[PDB]
Amino acid sequence: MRLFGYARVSTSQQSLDIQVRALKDAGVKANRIFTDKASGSSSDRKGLDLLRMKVEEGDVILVKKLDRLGRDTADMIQLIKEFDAQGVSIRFIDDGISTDGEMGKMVVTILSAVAQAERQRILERTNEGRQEAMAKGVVFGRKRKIDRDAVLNMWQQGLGASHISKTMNIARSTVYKVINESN
Amino acid sequence: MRLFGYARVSTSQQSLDIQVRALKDAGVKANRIFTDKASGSSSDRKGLDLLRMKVEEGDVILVKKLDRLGRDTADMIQLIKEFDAQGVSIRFIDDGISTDGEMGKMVVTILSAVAQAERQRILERTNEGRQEAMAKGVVFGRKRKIDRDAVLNMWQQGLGASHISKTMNIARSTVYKVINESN
DNA sequence: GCAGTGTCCGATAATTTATAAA
DNA sequence: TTATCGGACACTG
DNA sequence: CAGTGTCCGATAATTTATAAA
DNA sequence: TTATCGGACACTG
Repeated sequence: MRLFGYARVSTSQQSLDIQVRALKDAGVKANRIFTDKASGSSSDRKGLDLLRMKVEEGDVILVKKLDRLGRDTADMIQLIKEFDAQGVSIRFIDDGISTDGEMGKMVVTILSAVAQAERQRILERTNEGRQEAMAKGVVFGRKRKIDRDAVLNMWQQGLGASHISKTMNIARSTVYKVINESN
Repeated sequence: MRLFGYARVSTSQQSLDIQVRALKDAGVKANRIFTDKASGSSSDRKGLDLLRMKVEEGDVILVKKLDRLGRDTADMIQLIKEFDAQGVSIRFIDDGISTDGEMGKMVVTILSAVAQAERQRILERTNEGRQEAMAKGVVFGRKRKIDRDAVLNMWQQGLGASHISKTMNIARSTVYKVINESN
């Protein structure tokens, strides 16, 4: 049937070639193969997108390794679930992991699980660690740098908010805010 | 064959009983259940080291979920690899996953697929800055702390290495390292 | 003839680069 | 998360 | 209009964690 | 990856 191949790389066009050539080894059609660069689950999906819409059911997507499907293991899982529901099977060449055949159903269910767990593992640790950091008094956020004392002084000296901004090179909002926030 | 149970515990004993109860609700004999309070600090696992010994080929171990059988994915990988070769299988109740014979191999493959996959992704991304910045000239590594000037002075003053270390709380070796750096 | 002296590594330690959330 | 612009949305004058 | 002062969404800069070098 | 630490050898005063 229609066989497709997905590749992706951060910057290394070289690492991409290696994938693409390894993909062709099984799936010859380069028009079907869809590559990507500038990795990002926050915005990068373009190439994969052309793949999505072209891929009908009973199709096979060939990837080189798990680390080539999505930026975050989460993303990868999301796609796997996606294509699967549409009836498309993803087969990771090197890893020998496939989402079709008898294994299929279980492979995906295992995939989602091992991933399910790690997401918690890291979250738990972040929460746990942010708590202690907080208890210790660790201050989060942008370290104040505005010379709040200066803004206040000038203001006391009959100066105008506008001047305090124009000469200090800060926004009127922070100037008024500094004054207003203070006790 | 025997039906055994296992439970790694988060926090402590209080969280435990809930897991030990679920396994009883599953069917494990209330005395054929093994628990481990997640020590964290050291790699010991007393209850588990018992299970690993009472089990003989054919047995079955039941456990609530993947992250209740191991700490880090890598622990599960080999831990499972052990139970498998030994002919023992494990069932992750709330996951459907079972290392039943061949499956065992498939479960571990995923575990080591996602672990290196997630690893590669992260190294993939930082790789940009790691090389760019490195070439650029940013200084990498631990910030220097020992007062090298004072060190070399004492040395230039005729004071021996043993004195320098004692006097400024530095490691004697460091006295030498600092002395050799460019001198 | 008990601390000091160097030369050398294996442990910890600290930090950098990037991203995800917060 | 927290701090800082970046204007927009009024008002009195 | 243009001098204030107000309020808010959209950026910045940081902190925790991840992982490795 | 670079910094420091804590010791180890094999001697040296």
